[PDB]
Amino acid sequence: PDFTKIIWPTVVERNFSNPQSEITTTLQELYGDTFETVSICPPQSYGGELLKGK
Amino acid sequence: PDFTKIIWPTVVERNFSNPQSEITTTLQELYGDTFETVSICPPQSYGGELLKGKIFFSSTPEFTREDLVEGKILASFKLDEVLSGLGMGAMLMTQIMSGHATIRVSAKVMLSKFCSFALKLVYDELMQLNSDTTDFGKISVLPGAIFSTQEEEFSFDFELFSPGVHLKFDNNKLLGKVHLAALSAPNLTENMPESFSCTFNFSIVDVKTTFYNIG
Amino acid sequence: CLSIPNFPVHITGKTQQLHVGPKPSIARFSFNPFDLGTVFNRFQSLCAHLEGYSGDLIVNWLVTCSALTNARLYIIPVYDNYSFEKFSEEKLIQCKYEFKQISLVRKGTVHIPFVNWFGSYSRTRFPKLLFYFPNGVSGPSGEKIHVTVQLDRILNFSGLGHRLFK
Amino acid sequence: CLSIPNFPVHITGKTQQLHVGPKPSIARFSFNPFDLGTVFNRFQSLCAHLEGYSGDLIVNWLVTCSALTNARLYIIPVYDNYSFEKFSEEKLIQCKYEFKQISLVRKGTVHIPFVNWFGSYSRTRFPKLLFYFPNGVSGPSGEKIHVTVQLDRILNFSGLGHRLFK
Repeated sequence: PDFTKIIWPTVVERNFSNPQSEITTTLQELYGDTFETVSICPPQSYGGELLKGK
Repeated sequence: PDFTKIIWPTVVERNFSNPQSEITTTLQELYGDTFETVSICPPQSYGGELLKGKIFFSSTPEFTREDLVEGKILASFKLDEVLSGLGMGAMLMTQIMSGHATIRVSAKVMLSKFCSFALKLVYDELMQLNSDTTDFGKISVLPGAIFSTQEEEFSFDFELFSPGVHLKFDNNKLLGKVHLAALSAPNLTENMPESFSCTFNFSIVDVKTTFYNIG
Repeated sequence: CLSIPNFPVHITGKTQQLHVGPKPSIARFSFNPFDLGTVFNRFQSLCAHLEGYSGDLIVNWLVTCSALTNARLYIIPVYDNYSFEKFSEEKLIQCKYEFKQISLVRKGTVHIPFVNWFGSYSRTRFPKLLFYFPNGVSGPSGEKIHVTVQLDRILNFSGLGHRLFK
Repeated sequence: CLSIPNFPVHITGKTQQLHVGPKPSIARFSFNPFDLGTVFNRFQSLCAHLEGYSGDLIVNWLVTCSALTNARLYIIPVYDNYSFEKFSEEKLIQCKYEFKQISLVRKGTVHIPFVNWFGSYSRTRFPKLLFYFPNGVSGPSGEKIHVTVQLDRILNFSGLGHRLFK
């Protein structure tokens, strides 16, 4: 290991690695983490996609 | 059933039988009974059990030519100091508050090929010899061995004795006293060095921790 | 255009209070890293010269309340910089939005896919995340719940432009 | 020496208060059946003439708090009659001590194996059980939690000596 170490320029710095999080004082079923994805859904019973062709 | 019922004398009386306990007003996952056993566990990353087989203390004292009379104590080591020094080997040992320890001690004097004298390495276990002792009546009988200081490096093991089952180390100024004693004048005395250098290496042969210090 | 697969920014938004009550409540969090404050965030230190960027946002959201506090929470994206004062719960249930009871789920991660009519985010174009409590918040006698979000990272980052350093 | 496989004693220690607060707290329970009070316990009625005994202790411990009270509890043995004012949590986690949250586990049984340097317990040599709350106790506005232990029995009992009946 010397100055001839090749450097790969990345934007991800190791000043914040894997942020673990653990439940301590209660039950999990009382404290849940949800991971969702907020996408756009047209409504079920109406929305311009029913007029397609009409 | 009459008075000839044989009686077995037991200490367990039936005035308190199986104490059942049942959860009533909440969920079990909110109210748990733990059954543990509080035993002593030495730490994971340190603790005297890592020094087992390895050196933990080393000194290099000196003694003059004029101190090489028969019987004179040349170097001394209180085991309560060797086990409570400032090195890393000692600080791992002062954390053990009570337990067992069998300790190896080795001595080594650096000499020319001209001079050669014999030395006894004694383990004064009750600390009955201050360092200003030129007796040789006490030296000749203490447990230890003689060795030549020019071609040789002498070592031996000794077990720390406890009156009880384990040995309390905390605040124990009665762990023993190792000495290096001179048996005779040097080989040649003219045009010779006026001082010598002896190396002492205390090692751990075996350590058991029956109680560990926690802050 | 420069492309960054993963771009951590660790920008935390202002924590927003909500008093307990029956009135319907909304907490708005705009996600505009081009917005400047006292200190320049990790986004601006490397990509403030850009005119506009593109990429999926990851947001850690957090609702701090008591253990005896009830509320229904609708996390709603708002793209193309529209302003909603009131929401139609009929419209939200028709779009299959699912509400979460903050007495059971009060921590989460929201993935925001890139949606903008113009083609990129900018100083003026940014997504919004609205935490909509339709029944208010029911808490113990003067509680305030706090809603706090942190823009964690930007996935599949792409950016263009070159502004003037003012 | 007399040997008793199971020796029930049902001696309950004094219940010790702890006020709620952030300061680190310790409740000490010495287990010295030779200690006399107003009445002679089952241990003294049969084995008070002894000079010293030996055997594993079984202790029922109990922490009475509210339902909205949080604390971490470290149950720590102390042998050879050492006095600890403060504990090093680094040292406890290095020795693989596990803490229990009293909002989830507030009742238990502790087996104390025989550990004494001298070779036996006595009037002056006895084990101690320390209930160490490192973060204090977080309770509802003036609560006091109570820690109470009972020496249930002595397993594998052995005793020697013959004192003078004073």
